[PDB]
Amino acid sequence: SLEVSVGKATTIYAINGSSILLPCTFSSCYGFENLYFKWSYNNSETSRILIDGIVKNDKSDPKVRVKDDDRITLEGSTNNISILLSDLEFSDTGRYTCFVRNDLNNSATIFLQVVDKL
Amino acid sequence: SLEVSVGKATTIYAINGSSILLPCTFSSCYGFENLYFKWSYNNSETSRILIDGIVKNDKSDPKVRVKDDDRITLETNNISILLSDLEFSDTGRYTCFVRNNSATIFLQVVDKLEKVDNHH
Repeated sequence: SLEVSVGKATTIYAINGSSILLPCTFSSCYGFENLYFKWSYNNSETSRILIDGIVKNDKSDPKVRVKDDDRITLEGSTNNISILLSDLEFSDTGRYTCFVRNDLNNSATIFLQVVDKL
Repeated sequence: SLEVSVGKATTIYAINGSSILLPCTFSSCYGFENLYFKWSYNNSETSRILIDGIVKNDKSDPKVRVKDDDRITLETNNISILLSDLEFSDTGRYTCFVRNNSATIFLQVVDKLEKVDNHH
């Protein structure tokens, strides 16, 4: 089997007020334990946590524990931890980091540029 | 043995006259040899295979076989090509396939103002 992909980092442009999906799927040929992940947000000034979560196993799916932005929604059918950020605002521009945990310490980065409707 | 990806498709906005890196990476959990890869360019006016070659294995750098113009070169085994001195004509769909799926990059060449309206 093979897993060809674009990489861990991509840039994405989205219209203010719309919804945007920040993608992250992960793969292990190992098979695994409980598997921890989290979405953080960064800019020049500060950084906040968006959601954290767990996949009980490859046979189950990614489920969320912590949620600090009600606009975040995690849904996807490679297990996929992509999230859908709704009700976009201009201050949502920044870097969205998705970190994963069975050592393991792999992260995916999404640079999100919010633009106006013209 | 944990790999993360932001998908098999992305869009890339690139600056005219600048240089862009078109990313493709592949993972496997078996050792592989003679893994053949190709890059194809698809445009409204034309379709063409950019470059191809093989990664002999995880040991070595990839060996390019079919070469494209002067202006595509090659860089967790990494197949990403670098496109230098972009021109608007380079806009199109760049697809990287690894023969035994593929990653698709939709490259839009643009230009940027120095600033926004009236800076300090």
